[PDB]
Amino acid sequence: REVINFNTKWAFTKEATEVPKEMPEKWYWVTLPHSWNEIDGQDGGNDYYRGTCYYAKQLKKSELPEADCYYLELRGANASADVYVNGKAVAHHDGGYSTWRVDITKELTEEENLIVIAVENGVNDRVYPQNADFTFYGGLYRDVNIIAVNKSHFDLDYYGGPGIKVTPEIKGADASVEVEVFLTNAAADQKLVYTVKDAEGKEVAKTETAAGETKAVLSIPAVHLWNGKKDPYLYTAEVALVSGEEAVDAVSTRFGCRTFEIDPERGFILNGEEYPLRGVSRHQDRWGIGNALLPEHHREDIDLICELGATTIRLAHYQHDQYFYDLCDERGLVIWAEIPYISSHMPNGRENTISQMKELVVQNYNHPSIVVWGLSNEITMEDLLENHRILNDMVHEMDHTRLTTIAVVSMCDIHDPYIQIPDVISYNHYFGWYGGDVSMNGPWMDNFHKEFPNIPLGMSEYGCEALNWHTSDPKQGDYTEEYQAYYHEEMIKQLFTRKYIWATHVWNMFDFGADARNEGGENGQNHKGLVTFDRKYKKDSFYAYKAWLSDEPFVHLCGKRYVDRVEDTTKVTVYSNLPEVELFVNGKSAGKLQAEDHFFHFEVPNVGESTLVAVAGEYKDESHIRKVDTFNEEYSLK
Amino acid sequence: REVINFNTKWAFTKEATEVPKEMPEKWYWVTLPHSWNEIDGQDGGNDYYRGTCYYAKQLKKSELPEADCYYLELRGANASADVYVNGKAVAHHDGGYSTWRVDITKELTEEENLIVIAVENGVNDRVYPQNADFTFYGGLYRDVNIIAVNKSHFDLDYYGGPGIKVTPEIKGADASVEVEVFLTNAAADQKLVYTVKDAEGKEVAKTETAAGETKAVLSIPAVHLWNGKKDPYLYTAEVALVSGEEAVDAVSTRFGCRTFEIDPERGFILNGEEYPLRGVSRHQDRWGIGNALLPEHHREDIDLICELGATTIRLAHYQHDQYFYDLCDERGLVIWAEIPYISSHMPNGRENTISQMKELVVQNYNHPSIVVWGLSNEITMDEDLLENHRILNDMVHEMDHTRLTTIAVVSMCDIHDPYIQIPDVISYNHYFGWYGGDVSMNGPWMDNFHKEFPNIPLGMSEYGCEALNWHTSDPKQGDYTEEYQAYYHEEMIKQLFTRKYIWATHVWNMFDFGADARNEGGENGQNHKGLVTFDRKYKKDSFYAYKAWLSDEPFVHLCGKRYVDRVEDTTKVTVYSNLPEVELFVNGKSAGKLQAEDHFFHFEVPNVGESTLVAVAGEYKDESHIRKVDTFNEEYSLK
Amino acid sequence: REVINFNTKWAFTKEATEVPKEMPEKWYWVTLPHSWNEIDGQDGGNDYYRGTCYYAKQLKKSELPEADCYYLELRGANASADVYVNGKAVAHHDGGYSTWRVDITKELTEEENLIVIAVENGVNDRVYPQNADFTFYGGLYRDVNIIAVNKSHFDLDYYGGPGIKVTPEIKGADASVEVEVFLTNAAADQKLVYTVKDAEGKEVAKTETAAGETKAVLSIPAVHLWNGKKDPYLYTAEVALVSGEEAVDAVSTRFGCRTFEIDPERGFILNGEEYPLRGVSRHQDRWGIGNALLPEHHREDIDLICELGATTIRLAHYQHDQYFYDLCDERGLVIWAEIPYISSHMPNGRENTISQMKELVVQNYNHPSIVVWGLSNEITMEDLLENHRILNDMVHEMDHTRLTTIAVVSMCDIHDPYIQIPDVISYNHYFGWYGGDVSMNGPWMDNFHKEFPNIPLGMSEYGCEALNWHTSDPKQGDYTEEYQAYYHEEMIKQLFTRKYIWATHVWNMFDFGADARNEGGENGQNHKGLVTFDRKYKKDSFYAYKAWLSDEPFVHLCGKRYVDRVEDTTKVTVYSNLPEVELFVNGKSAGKLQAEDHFFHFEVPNVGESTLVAVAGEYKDESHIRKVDTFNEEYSLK
Ligand SMILES: Cc1cc2nc3c(=O)[nH]c(=O)nc-3n(C[C@H](O)[C@H](O)[C@H](O)COP(=O)(O)O)c2cc1C
Ligand SMILES: Cc1cc2nc3c(=O)[nH]c(=O)nc-3n(C[C@H](O)[C@H](O)[C@H](O)COP(=O)(O)O)c2cc1C
Ligand SMILES: Cc1cc2nc3c(=O)[nH]c(=O)nc-3n(C[C@H](O)[C@H](O)[C@H](O)COP(=O)(O)O)c2cc1C
Ligand SMILES: [Ca+2]
Ligand SMILES: [Ca+2]
Ligand SMILES: [Ca+2]
Repeated sequence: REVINFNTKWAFTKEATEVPKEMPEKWYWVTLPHSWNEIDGQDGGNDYYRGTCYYAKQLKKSELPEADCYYLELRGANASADVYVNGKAVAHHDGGYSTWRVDITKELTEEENLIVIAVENGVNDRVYPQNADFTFYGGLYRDVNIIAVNKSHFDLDYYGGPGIKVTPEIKGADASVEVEVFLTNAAADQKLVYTVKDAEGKEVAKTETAAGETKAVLSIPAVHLWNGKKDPYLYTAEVALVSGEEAVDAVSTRFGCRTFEIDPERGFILNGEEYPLRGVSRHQDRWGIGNALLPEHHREDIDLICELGATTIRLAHYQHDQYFYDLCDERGLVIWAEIPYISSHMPNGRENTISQMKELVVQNYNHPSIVVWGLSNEITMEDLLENHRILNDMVHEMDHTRLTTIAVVSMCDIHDPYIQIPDVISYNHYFGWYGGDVSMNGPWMDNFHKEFPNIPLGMSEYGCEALNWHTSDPKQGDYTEEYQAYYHEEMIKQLFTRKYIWATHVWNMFDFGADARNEGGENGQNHKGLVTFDRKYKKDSFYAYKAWLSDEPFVHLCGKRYVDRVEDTTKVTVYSNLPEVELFVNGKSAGKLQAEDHFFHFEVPNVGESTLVAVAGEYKDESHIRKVDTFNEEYSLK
Repeated sequence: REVINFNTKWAFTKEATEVPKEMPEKWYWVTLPHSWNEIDGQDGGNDYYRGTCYYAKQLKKSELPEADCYYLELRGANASADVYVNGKAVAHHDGGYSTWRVDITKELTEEENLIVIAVENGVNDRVYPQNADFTFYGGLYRDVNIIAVNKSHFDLDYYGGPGIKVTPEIKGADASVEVEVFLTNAAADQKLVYTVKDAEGKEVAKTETAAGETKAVLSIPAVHLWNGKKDPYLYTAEVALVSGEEAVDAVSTRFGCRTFEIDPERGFILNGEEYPLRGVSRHQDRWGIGNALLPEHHREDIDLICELGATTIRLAHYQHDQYFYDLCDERGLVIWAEIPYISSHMPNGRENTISQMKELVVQNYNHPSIVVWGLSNEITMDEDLLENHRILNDMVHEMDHTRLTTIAVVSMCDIHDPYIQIPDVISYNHYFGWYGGDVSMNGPWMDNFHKEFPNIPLGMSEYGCEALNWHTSDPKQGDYTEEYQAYYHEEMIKQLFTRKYIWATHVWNMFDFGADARNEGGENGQNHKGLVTFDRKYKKDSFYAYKAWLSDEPFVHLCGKRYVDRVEDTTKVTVYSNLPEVELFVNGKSAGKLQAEDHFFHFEVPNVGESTLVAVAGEYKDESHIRKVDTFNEEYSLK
Repeated sequence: REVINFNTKWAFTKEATEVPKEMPEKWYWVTLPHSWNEIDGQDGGNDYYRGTCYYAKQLKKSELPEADCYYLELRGANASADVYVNGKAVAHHDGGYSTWRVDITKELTEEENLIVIAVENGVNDRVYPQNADFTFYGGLYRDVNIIAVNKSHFDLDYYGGPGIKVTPEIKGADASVEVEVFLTNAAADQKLVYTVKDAEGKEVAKTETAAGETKAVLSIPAVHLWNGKKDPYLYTAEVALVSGEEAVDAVSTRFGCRTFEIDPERGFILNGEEYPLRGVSRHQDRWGIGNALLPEHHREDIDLICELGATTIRLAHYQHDQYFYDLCDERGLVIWAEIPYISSHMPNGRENTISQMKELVVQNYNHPSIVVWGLSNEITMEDLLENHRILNDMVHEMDHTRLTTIAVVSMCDIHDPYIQIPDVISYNHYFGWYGGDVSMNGPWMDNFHKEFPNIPLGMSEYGCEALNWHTSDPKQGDYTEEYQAYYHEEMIKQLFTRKYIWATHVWNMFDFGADARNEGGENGQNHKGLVTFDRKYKKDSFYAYKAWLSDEPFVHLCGKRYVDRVEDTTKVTVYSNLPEVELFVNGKSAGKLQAEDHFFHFEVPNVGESTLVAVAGEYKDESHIRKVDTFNEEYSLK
C-alpha cells in the first residue's frame, strides 16, 4: 500500500463554466493546500468569492506504482465538490471538512488522464455551514492523495474512515483492546495479523485470525494509560492482510488507553482523577493563506496552545485536520470535536448534518484525545429537536466510549427542551463584552447549576475583542488590549474556581478570518484571539492564562505597547505564576506584591521617560513608559 | 511627500481580452509582490507561461492624502508593462528590473479610478534578457507605490532615480561630499537645504542654496570611512525644497565614504589597504514564490551570505531590489551590479541595453557597496557587439567617474578577443571540473591569462558545480553528489584564495535557483550549483568549506550527515572548521586528532554497525551518524 | 481647428542607440511619407532591415497658430512606435496601420521642442503581422500632422477616431440619419449645431442641441441612395461646438445611405437589387518607395481598378489609408477591410488583434463603401476559436450595420469549427497555380455550397504568377503571361457564372513587395498581379477581366510582348466586350469570331514579320509577330 501525494500544480479558475475536455493551458497554477479566498475572505465586506471553480491536473499511469486499485483521496474540499476523470462524473460530496474517496481504476483508460475537480462554496439551504461568524474558504485546502492498493484491501469506501477501529477497556491495571477492521473484496484464503506496539515500537501483543474474522481482542498488561499532558502515552495497532505468506495490504492507527467521566459537580475526570479542562478554541485558518494550512502551521498553533498551558481545545466549528488531532493525541490535550450545524436550523440540512457527523465519528474514532462529540452550536439563535435526537442516537450507536454535547447561544432560555437531549452542554456567554458586566458570568453559571444540578455545564465560548489600541480607561467596546486583559482576569477568577464547570474554552486562541466583520479598525477578522491572526504577537491576555496554567516560571509586564501615558500615576499590571513580584521604576522600587490569583496590579509614578523592570525570583521582564501632556490619539480607535 | 503602499489585492488574470472598463469580479486576487511563474517556471520543461497578463485595482481619492501630484511607482515589472488609468494609456516600460514612475494626477478624474497594468514577458528580439539560464518570471514582483508630492518636488521622472546624487571625495582624514539634486517645476524663489547626518542621526554639516543652484559641497571632518565588513559606516544626506519657511518636498539617501582600486597584481584595495574579494553570486528568486520576494527573504539571503563570510556578492544578472543593495551597504559587502546583456548579442536589443544601464547607474549611484558596473555576461556565446560595448562603457564612464566597468566572459572565449580590452576590469566564468575538464585546471588557466595580460585585473565571476541529495564514496564529475561538489570547492578554494592577483571570486551560486529549461540532476527546473538549496533550508557541505576559510565565527561542521549507509569497512569523514585542531570520536572513542591548515580535516573511520560521530574543536562540537551495509543504498545514486 | 502638415524634413537613422538630446546633424533627411524598407524589402532574400529607427524633428511654437491644445497625429507608423517630446516619452503604439494621436501641449515648454519618434518593425510574438507573404515595411510611411484645437473639442483621444459617428437608416423614399459626436472638456453652456449637406453643398438638415445631448437624428427627404458604381452619392454631416455665438470647433465626415444583404443563394444585394461583387485585392505599396504612398498613388491605383471595372476591392491584409477608403466611397466600390490576423495564431497576440480591430472599426465606421470586416486570413495555415469569438462579438457589438467575414486557407477542412463563427466566409484557392488544376475551382465551390447552403461563400483569393516570359505551350510553373491569362479566362468562366459566390477577389490587382519571395526570375515580389509593381504594364489578364466588367468598348490584342515565335501557325487571343472581332495579318483577314465569353481565340499564319490588327466596329488594336527558326530563350525563365 502506497500513498502518492497529488498536490503539485493544478490548473485553476473561477472563469470556467464546463469541465475542460483537454488540460487547460491559460489557467492559474496552484499547488495544494489551496483556497481562493485567502485574501478576499480575510479583509471585510462579506464579499469573498463564493461559487464554483475548477481544478485540473493530468494523472499519468506511467508515473504510478503497479497495484490493482487506484483511489483518489480528498482530505478537504470546501464545500461541495464534483470529481471528473476524462470528462466523466465519478463522485460527489457535500461537506468541506472531512475525507472522502473514490476508486478511479476503471476510468484510467489512457496514459494521460484528466482529473477535473469542481469545488463550490455558494449559498444554499442544504449544506452546513450557511450562517456563521467565519469565512467558508473555498477550494482544495487540504491534501489530495492517490491511493494504490491490492484488489483485496482494508476498506477505503466507508465515509473516509481508516478501515480500522480500536476500542480499549481498562480492566484494572491491564487493558483489553478490540481492534476491528473492514475489508473490500477479501478471500477466505487470506489471514489477518493484529499487532499492538508500545511506545518503543516493541511488539506487545499479537494474534492471527482468518480474513472472515474481522475483529480481535488483544490484551495489554500493566498498560500505560493515556493520562493527558501528564503522560500522553500512545500505542499502535497494526493489522496486516496476508495472502499466503505475503502481506498484501496493511493499515494502522495510534491510540491511547484511558477512561473518563464528566461529573455534574466534580467536573472532568480522567482515569479516576479530577483533571480540570481549562482551555481554548482554535479555527483552522491563518492570515494570508485562508485555511490552506501546512503541517508547520498546525505544529505552531499547538505549540503556542501548549505554552499557554491549555488542557482542552474546542475544535470549532467543524471537523479539523487529521494531523491536528494527532498532535492533540501526542501532547495529551482533551478535545471537543463538532460538525458545522450552526446558528440557524435548516430543515433541508438534515441529511448533511447526518453525513458530516458520521464522517466525523468514523474518521476520528481512534483519537484518544477526543472525548465529546458536538451536535450543534448556537442552533436556536420540533423539526430542530428531531434533527438533534437523530444525531444524538446515531452518535450513541456509533460510539459507546464518548459523550455528546452542544454549545448553546447566550440568550437561549435554559428550559428549552433541546438542552435535555445531549449528555452534557456548554453555554456561549459574552457578559462584559457584548452587553452585561463581566461580573455576571459566575452568578449565571451558578443559577444554571442550581436549576439543573445533574447536567454538567461548561463554558464553550467567552471572549472579548482586542487590537493594538490602548487606554487608561478600559471599557467594553474600546477594543483595547488593556480592557481584554481585565476581562480575562475576571473570567479566570470566576470560572477557574468553579469546579462544577466541566470545561472552559476561550473564544478564541487566535484572531481568525470572518469576512462579514467590519469592526475594531481591521475588517474581515474576529479579534477575540489571545494571539493575532499571523501568530506573531501574543496579547497580554495570553499571559494571564499562562500564569494559571503553565508550571514554566515567568514574569510578564502588561502594557508594553502602551508607552505614552498622560496620567501622573499610571497603572502597571504584571502576570506571574511566581508568588511575589517587585517592580522597579528607573531603578527605584514601587513596592512588592503577593497575588495568589497571579495578577499583580501596581500603581507607579509617571514622570519623564521611565523603564520598568518586574522581578520575581530568578525571573524578570522589562518595559518602558513616557509621560505626556495629551493622549496619544494613535492609541485610540475612536 | 508621502509614500502610499499600493500592493494589496489586485485582480489578476492571464486570459483577458481587453483592458477592462469595470473592476473585474472573477479574476484571481493577488497581493504584490507577485509573479505568475512561481510554479511553472521552477519545475522544468521550459514551458513557463510567457505572455501578457493584467493587474487591475481601484484607486479611490477618499483614501489619498491631499496633494498636488500623484505618481504611480513600479519597483519591478518583468519584463515590459503598460499602465492605464480609467482606460487611457499613460506609460510604457521595457526592462523588468528597474524602477519607473508616471504622474497620473491628470487621469484621476473620478472618485474610483480603475488602474490597470498590463505586464508581458514574451519572446522578442528587442528586450533583454531573451537567452539565459534562468526563468524570466513575469509580473509585478516588486512593490507598487503611489507618491503624493507638492507641485514643486524632487525629480521623479528621470529614469526612476531618487532625485539625489551623493559623491564623496576623501581628503586625508576628512571628506568632501558633493550632493546634487534634480527639480521638477521649481520656482526661482525656493531654497534647498542640504544636511548630512551621522550614524546616530546627528547633523554634521548643513548648507543652503537657491533652487536654481542644484549642487552643494558639504564637509565631513574626521570622516568615518565605509570600510567593508570591518566598519560599514553610513551617513545620510537630506535635501529639502523650501518655499518661504516650509519644506514642501524632501529626499534623502544614505551613503558611505570610501576609495578603492582594483590593482592587477595586489587584487582589490579598499581605503588604501588590501581587501580580498572572496564571495558568491545570488539570484533574486526563491522556491515557491518565483521572484516575488519579501523584505524578510532579502534579509535571510544576506544573513546566510554573511554567515558564510563572503566579502563580495555578484548580483547577477540584472538590477536587484533597492532593499538588497541597502542591506549590502549596511553589512559592508562589496558588490558587482550588472544589466541582463547576456549570452547572445541582439542587434535590435541595443536601445534596451542603453536604457537598462542608464537606470542601473542612475538608480544605484548612491550605494557605497557597488564598485563595478557589469556591461554583459558571456555575450560571445563581431563589430556590432563591439560597438555596443564601447557605447555602454563610455556612457558608464560618462555618468559615473568613481567606479569601474567589468564584463563576465564565457569559458571558451579566446583571451585575445578584442572586447576583453574594452572595460576597465574583466572576469571569466569557468567550469573546469564540472563541464568536463578537471578542477585543477582553473588556477593555471588564470595564471596563463595573468601572464599574457599582466595589467588587466582578472577575477573569477562564475565557478561552481551541481549538487543535490545524492551521495557516494567515489565522488566523480557528473554524479551530482554532495561529496563531489564539496571536493570541487575545496580545490577551487585552495587554487583561488591563494592567488592575490585574482581581484574577485564569485561562487556560482550562493543558492539553487529557478531555470525552467534545466532538466537534469533528478529535479527539473533548477540550477543546483548552489551552496544552499532553493528554499534556503539546507546548507550543503560546500557552504562550510567556505565558512571555514572566510568566517571568524568559531564552528566545527561534520560533512556527509545525509550519507548514512556505507558499504566500506573504513570510511572517509571530513570535518570543516576555522579552529586549529579537531578530534573525531566514534561511538565515544577517539579516532584521533588532526590539524588542517587549509581547514579541511579528512579522517578515516571504522564503519561497523551503527555509529555516532562527534567532532570536537575547543568548546565546539558537531554530531553525525553512519551505519554499515552490505550493498550500496541505491537511493543515494542518481542512476 | 487647424491641421498642420508635419511631414517636412525629419532626421532619420537606423542606429538606435539613444534618444538624442539635441537635433542631429549627420543623420539622413527624409520627408514623410517614408519607409526605410523601400529598397531592401522589395528585392529578395528575406533580409530587409527590421529593428528600431529614430525620426527627429523640431517643433517651433512660433510657427504654430495659437490654440489651447496641440495633438500629434500619426496616420501610420509600422509597426510599433514611441513618441518623445523634449526627451520625455508621451505615447506608445503597437499597430502599423491605424491612426493614433497624443496630446503634447504640456511638453511644449521650449521654443524649439525636439520631437523624436522611435519606430520598430522587428520580430516578436505579440504584434501582428509576424508571419505573412508581404514585406512589413518599417517607418512613418503615412502623414504625421499637428492638430491644434480649442480647450473644448471633439474627441481626438479615442482609438484615433474622427469624433463623429454617422448611421443612416432607410425606410421608403426618405432617410433618417443618426449623428453621434464625442466631446473632450466641453462645458454645459455650449451647443452642438448639426448639419447635413447635399452633394452640391446645400444644407438638407439642421438642428441644435446642448453639448450634453451628443446624439441627433436628422432626416433626409427624398434621399439619393449610395448605389455602388451606378450612383455613389455622398452626403456630408458636420457638427459644430458653439460657445455663445461662436463655433469653437467643428468636425465632419462624408457618408452614404444604403442597405445591403449577403444572400447565400442570390449573392450580394445592394438597395434591394442584386449587385454582383466581382473584383480584386490591393496591397498598399509600390515599386521604388515601399508603402510610402502619395495621394497620386492612391488615385492611380483606383483609376486602374475602375478601368478594369471591379465592383469590389478586398483591402488586404490590414487597415488602408483613409484617403484610399474615401476614393472607394467616391467611386462606389464595395470594400472588404480586415486586420493582419494572419497565417499563424499567436497566443500572446490576442491584445493586438483587439486593438487593431477597435481602431479599424472606430476609424472606418463612416465609410459607406465598407460592408464587411475581416477577422483573419489563413489563420489555420481553441485559443484561436476564443480569439475569433471575441473579435466577432466585439465588431457585432460596435457595428450593427455590417457583417463579419474570414479568409480561409486552401486546405482548411470545410467542417472546421472556426468557419461557423463569422456571418460570411471566403476561401483562398490556387488550384491551377500551387498544384492542382484550374478546372477544380468551380466544383470545389459547388461542394461547399452543397455542404453549407446558407453560409454565404466567396473567393477571397485566387491567382497565378506572371512575369515577362512567353510560350506557345502554357503550363503552370512557366511564369508566362500566356499561362496566367488562360488561368484567369478559366477562373472567370467558373466563378462569374455562379450567382451564389457573394464576392470574388483576384489575388492580386498589382504585383507587390514580398522580400522572402525568390522565384520567377525577379526576387522580392509576388508577381500574381494583373498589373506590374510600378503600375506601368497591364498584363493581358487585366483585359480578360475588363472585357467582362467594363462598359467602355475596347479591343485588346494579347501577346504583344511575344514577338518571336517558331511555329508556322500561331495562337492569337483577343479580349473585347464587343460581340465580334475580325483579325488581319498583313492586311489579310485571318478570321471573324463572335465570342459570348469575350475570349477570342484566333489562329494565324506566321511568316516573315507580320502586323496584326484586331477590329470590332470602330475599335482596333495592333501588335506584331515574327517567324523564327528557334525559340527565343529570352522568352524562357529556365
Ligand atoms: C468508528 C467506525 C468505523 C467504521 N468503519 C467502517 C469501515 O471502514 N468500513 C465498513 O464497511 N464499515 C465500517 N463501520 C461499520 C458501520 O458503522 C456499520 O456497519 C453500520 O451499522 C452499517 O452501515 P450502513 O447502514 O451504511 O450499511 C464503522 C463503524 C464505526 C463505529
Ligand atoms: C547618477 C546620476 C543621476 C542623475 N539623476 C538625474 C535626475 O534625477 N534628474 C535629471 O534631470 N537628471 C539626472 N542626471 C543627469 C543626466 O545624466 C543628464 O540628463 C544627461 O545629460 C543625460 O544623459 P543620459 O541619457 O546618459 O542620462 C543624473 C546623472 C547621474 C550620473
Ligand atoms: C464608430 C464608433 C465611434 C466611437 N467614437 C467614440 C469617441 O470618439 N469617443 C468616445 O469616448 N467613445 C466613442 N465610441 C464608443 C462609446 O462611446 C463607448 O461605449 C465608450 O465611450 C467607451 O467604451 P470602451 O470601453 O469600449 O472603450 C465610439 C463607438 C463607435 C462604435
Ligand atoms: Ca472580503
Ligand atoms: Ca515549467
Ligand atoms: Ca531584400
